[PDB]
Amino acid sequence: MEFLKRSFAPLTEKQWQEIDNRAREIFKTQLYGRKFVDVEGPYGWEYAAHPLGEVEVLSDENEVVKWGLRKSLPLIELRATFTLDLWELDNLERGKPNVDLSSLEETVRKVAEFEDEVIFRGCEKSGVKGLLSFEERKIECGSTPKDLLEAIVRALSIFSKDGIEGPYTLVINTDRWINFLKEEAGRYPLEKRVEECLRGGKIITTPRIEDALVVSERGGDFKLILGQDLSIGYEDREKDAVRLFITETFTFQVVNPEALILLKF
Amino acid sequence: MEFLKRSFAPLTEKQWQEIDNRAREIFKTQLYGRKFVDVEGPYGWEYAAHPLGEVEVLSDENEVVKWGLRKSLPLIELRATFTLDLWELDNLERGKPNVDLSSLEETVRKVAEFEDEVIFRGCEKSGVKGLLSFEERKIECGSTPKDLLEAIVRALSIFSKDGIEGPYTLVINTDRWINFLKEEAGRYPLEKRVEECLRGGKIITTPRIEDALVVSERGGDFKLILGQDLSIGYEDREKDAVRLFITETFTFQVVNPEALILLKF
Amino acid sequence: MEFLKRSFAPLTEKQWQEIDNRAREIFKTQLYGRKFVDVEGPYGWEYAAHPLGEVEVLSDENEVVKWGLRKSLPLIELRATFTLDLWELDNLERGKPNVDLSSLEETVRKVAEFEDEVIFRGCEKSGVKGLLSFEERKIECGSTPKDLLEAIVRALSIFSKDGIEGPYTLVINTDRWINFLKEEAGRYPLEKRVEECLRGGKIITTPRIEDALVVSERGGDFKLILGQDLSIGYEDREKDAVRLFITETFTFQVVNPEALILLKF
Ligand SMILES: Cc1cc2nc3c(=O)[nH]c(=O)nc-3n(C[C@H](O)[C@H](O)[C@H](O)CO)c2cc1C
Ligand SMILES: Cc1cc2nc3c(=O)[nH]c(=O)nc-3n(C[C@H](O)[C@H](O)[C@H](O)CO)c2cc1C
Ligand SMILES: Cc1cc2nc3c(=O)[nH]c(=O)nc-3n(C[C@H](O)[C@H](O)[C@H](O)CO)c2cc1C
Repeated sequence: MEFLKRSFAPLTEKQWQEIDNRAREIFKTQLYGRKFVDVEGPYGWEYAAHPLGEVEVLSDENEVVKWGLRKSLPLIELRATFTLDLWELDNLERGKPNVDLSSLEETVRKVAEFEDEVIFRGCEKSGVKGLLSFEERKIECGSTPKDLLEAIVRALSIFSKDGIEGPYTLVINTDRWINFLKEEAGRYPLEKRVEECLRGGKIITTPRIEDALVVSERGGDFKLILGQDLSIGYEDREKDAVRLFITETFTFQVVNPEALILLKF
Repeated sequence: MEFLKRSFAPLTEKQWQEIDNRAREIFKTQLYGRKFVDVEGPYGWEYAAHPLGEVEVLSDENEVVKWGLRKSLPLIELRATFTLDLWELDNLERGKPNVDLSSLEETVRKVAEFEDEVIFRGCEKSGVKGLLSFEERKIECGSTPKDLLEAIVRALSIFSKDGIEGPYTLVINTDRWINFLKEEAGRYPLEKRVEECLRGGKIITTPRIEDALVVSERGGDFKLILGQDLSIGYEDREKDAVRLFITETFTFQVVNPEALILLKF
Repeated sequence: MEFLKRSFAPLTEKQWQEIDNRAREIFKTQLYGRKFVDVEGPYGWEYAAHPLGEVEVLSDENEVVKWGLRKSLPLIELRATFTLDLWELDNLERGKPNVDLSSLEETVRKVAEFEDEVIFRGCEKSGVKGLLSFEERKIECGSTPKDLLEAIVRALSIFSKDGIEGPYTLVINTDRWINFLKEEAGRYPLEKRVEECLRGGKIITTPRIEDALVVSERGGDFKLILGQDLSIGYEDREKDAVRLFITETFTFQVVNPEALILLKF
């Protein structure tokens, strides 16, 4: 970790620990994609491309020696910067419990949006295809609370006709869930009725999408490949403040498209 | 504990024990604030002030030597007195099971109101700010039983956007709770429906406030600092009665304002 | 001592030692107050206030619960800065014995005046009262060498009438002492004659005051309270020079006013 020049910054260990503890808390709750996909362990700060497993033929027809080239996926690297104030940071040694750290939090939120955008909608220049692009896995639904229960029962049959098993999960918007909750009138609780038709599943509410989808959790269908995880480092100094940055390197892919169903309201 | 001149009073050990056992029972139920805040252990009868961690600059612009003063919070001390009757107290040795002790109980109640007043509404002359003064954490609500369930679901999203976690608690008035209970008609029980949306929380009913609020219980956001806990002592004697008093020393503060939400009906 | 960022400055250990050795010498001779008062050991960089031991009552007359606030003294913190030159400092490694360090010495003198000012004349905004403010302990004197000897004998009787004992000390100006020395003509030496009437005492000559005073040295009447002692640290760098500072935190008080007498010429 020597490429992050952390020992040339005028701070103490307590101040570094205070800065490190606050970002982990927000990253733990605002990264929504990492709750139902797989992660492949880090490879290092020198990894560059990931193989696909094919050949493209570039020679002509009547030649004696024939040749081609192999194919892969490139990785993405990012960086974002911010500033902090030294006299304000210096009261932690006199014994203040609460210190102002708002710019750090704002930058963390804007970084956390960037990865979910790629996981859900893909990147054109890199050659990545997202979860909402497979438009041969669609099912119509309605707005009454019983249409949802009918649609879940219909979807499990399509899952079983292909040989797919395992625990199942539902991912849905938030305003639609609130409307469903308000529609019912003092009946049996709706969350238990929903979890009975998934044979003991879960529910996840998010602001990233606009409709609902259903997935299976046996393992090995969506992969996120990491080279280096999220890290903080030091840049320079300007007369009363310091400048720091955040960085990461990754890519993503989908293997079996048969473990996914989309609902259209 | 020698500053309470308890060995110069004309009483026996049984009589002291009878007096001590009755006040603990009422203090255990009538102190409502101590159910969801933290307590920092006692420091002694000589503690005077608590540091804040800043400096205020009082010198001029072009001087060579510059100076200022440090800042802190002072503690509060209280005292309250009452009288008791000797011939009536003397039947405990002949073997009476029930003795009249009404003035003690009345004084205990009036002392217990005083601390909750400060915790919920602050003290101007000492420099304390209470829980109901942070008016940038407000949410509108309604009067039907489903508006409450909608508002809880809305509040948990605001909690998650800041990185705050942990078990959650609801604090509400008593007449409003009774009205909510009477509105429903033989449906599924309402207490279980409420505790399902808090993901397994609790409910606290009190007469000290007028509306509702929601808090988180991970630990370390509201602090009560004690020098000496509640104690009883002896003053003098007037020809058929004795005079006694109750005393304490404390202060209070709020650290993280992001773990609190107020509801407006 | 990590709050003084001393390991981020471009200097070597020999240069730090040369800088540290020169300030101690001047502080040892120019701090006049520390020769006859007591010192209470350091408490740390987080100490903020010192207790007095009283209560101020703020409630009304007919209330049932009465209350007040405790009282203390705040501490004073100071800081002063200066600059030094790198090429000039670099000849110490080639082997030069004498290096130019004049600004350091000038700043040290101006800092040393500041504390004696407070010890002898007090600070209004902080609530400190100095040694020259107790104007009920006065005695008239004259200008001949025998008036001084009469006044000392008169003062020891006032000391004995109150029960005060111990070795005694005289603190006097410098021009007046020179005039007294010039007045006499070849008699027995004057210093021995003065030290015989103090029963074996001492004499201290200073430029801080304008007349004389007499004190007793048994112990425990004037106190100087320290949080952090005098220290040197590093700030920044500007293209051929470096910037450093000096800091301290303290307060002062007088306990027994009966061990002090002032002489008026
Ligand atoms: C009493 C006092 C304390 C100060 N403490 C700090 C400090 O802890 N950290 C800081 O960066 N600046 C501090 N400063 C400001 C700093 O001294 C100033 O910006 C530069 O030294 C100006 O050359 C302080 C200033 C004063 C007057
Ligand atoms: C039979 C009798 C028993 C008494 N017992 C008590 C007693 O136990 N405690 C008490 O304070 N006064 C008691 N008194 C009242 C007490 O004697 C009276 O107030 C004073 O002694 C009058 O000088 C008693 C009086 C009588 C007549
Ligand atoms: C022969 C020579 C020796 C020097 N030695 C030093 C030195 O020991 N320390 C220093 O700060 N500058 C020194 N300087 C000046 C320094 O080289 C110059 O200010 C910067 O390098 C200009 O870019 C020296 C310059 C010369 C010509």
